[PDB]
Amino acid sequence: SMSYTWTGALITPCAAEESKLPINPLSNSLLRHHNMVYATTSRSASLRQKKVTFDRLQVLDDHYRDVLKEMKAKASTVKAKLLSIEEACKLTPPHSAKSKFGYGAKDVRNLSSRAVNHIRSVWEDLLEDTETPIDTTIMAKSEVFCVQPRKPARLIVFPDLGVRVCEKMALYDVVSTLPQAVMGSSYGFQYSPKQRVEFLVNTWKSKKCPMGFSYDTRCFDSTVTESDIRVEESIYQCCDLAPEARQAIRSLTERLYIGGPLTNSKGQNCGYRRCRASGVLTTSCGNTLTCYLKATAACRAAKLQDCTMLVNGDDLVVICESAGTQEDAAALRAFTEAMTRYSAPPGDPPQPEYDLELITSCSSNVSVAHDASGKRVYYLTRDPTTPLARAAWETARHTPINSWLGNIIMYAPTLWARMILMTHFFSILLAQEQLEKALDCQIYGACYSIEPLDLPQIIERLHGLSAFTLHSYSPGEINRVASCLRKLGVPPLRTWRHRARSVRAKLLSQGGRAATCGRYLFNWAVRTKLKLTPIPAASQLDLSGWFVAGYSGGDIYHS
Ligand SMILES: CC(C)N(c1ccc(Oc2ccccc2C(F)(F)F)cc1C(=O)O)C(=O)[C@H]1CC[C@H](C)CC1
Ligand SMILES: [Mg+2]
Repeated sequence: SMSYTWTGALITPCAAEESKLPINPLSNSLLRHHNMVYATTSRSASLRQKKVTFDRLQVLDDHYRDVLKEMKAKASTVKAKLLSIEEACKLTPPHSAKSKFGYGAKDVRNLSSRAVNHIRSVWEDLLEDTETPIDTTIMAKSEVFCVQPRKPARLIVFPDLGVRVCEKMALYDVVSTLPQAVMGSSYGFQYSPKQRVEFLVNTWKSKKCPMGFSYDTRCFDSTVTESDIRVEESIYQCCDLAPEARQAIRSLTERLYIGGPLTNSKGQNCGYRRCRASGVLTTSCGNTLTCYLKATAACRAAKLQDCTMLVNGDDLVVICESAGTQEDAAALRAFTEAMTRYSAPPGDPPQPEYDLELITSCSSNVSVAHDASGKRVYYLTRDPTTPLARAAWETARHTPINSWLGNIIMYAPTLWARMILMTHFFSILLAQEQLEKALDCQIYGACYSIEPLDLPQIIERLHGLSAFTLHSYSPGEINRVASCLRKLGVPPLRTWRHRARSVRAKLLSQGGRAATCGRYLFNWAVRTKLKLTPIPAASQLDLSGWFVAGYSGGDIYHS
């Protein structure tokens, strides 16, 4: 069937939309080519609509059905718990879209009478009505990028705040534990960046002669069929569930997940969806399971040897035993025709790779550098273009989520995150006296509140002390960063080194946690190195909850 059907009504914004980077005194210090940075808006919604609108073709075979059964057998060991209204409300982010039923996110978190009672009524309705298509709002997503040698806006589809809390009640526990139980070491969200690197590096070095590839599915959400969503539910149903959880899942599947009506910001009937909605709680889990199912069966059809895959939502990376240049190419091509028949056609054409560093998955790649003792250490990195573009936008405007804070956490070991992101933001925070002020960021889609001052501990626990001593990066990594800096008009190392030394001196004079930031975060900027020993508060953090599952679009907040 058609992924989408349009009534002709337009995808409208619910307020003025900013497209250009403001000429701000602070952003310009970070990036000078401001005309190269832009924010996607509803003005390009039509372009995206055309790309994501098409009739899906799907042909299922014995491999598909075989993998499906293997997955179900594992789901059969799970027991989900069903969250209480209160627990569910607590998972709602403070900046979550307000309900249209007389209350907002703050009211939800405060367990206000009007939020709870309405939420209760939406839940009773899921138990009683198993058919009526639940209403969804479709909006053009606002995302920042750097122009290329422009991306149309992404389309987000999400139901009312009331339905969102209900999703959590019924499926939060399911989407947090089932993926790992069914996919094992292949589920990527259970890994922190260092651990994802470990898994990739080990899988790679474990092969006699490794061959790997990333697989980009052209517009994955739209390739998701009604069959995929019901199959997905068949997996969730293998869990021991509370009677009401079971019914809620059944109802949500038929009324929300398989598809439903689309309404714009003006309340006008916009169209109908028969594919994956990006803004629901099961998106990440549903995409991971579906992508894992199709790719696993495709590998079997393609005769790829000793396949090892890692999956994160629609993102897929596979590593296997090479059978020779020619054979590998053919087998990969076969894998693709197999994924195509499963309604998962390729966007970027897949290509075999024999150099781990060149393999890009989850927009990142493994690279290597050396610690103070000259020891080789592998870490995760990525092209810094988008991160810096977004850092500049966030420097000019206030935003609910601060991608720069998340990028510093996830990419702490990198040359670019350390030299620029850390130097730039600590300079601003210290100048505005806001080092104590906790800010929100996202990790695997979930929103977290983090105090800039705890970064030292955090970084040590997640990456190890070597994160503060890496040097001698790969020429490939160095060429990519330098290339990025010239393009965006970012000041050279010498300038950052000077700003970093000043930032550090001030941080040290404040003592306490600030001084701790100055010592560890910016030791690279001084010649007279300091001895970096384990930080006491480090081995006392509870970061385990950070890497359990993906939640992008799931409207999740972790206190
Ligand atoms: C070796 C020395 C002195 N060095 C580097 C300085 C620049 C660099 O990258 C470049 C080299 C030449 C031109 C442009 C660049 C780039 F634009 F990429 F930075 C790479 C390295 C490194 O450790 O490999 C360092 O000590 C860095 C260690 C990490 C901090 C945070 C910045 C300084
Ligand atoms: Mg894709």
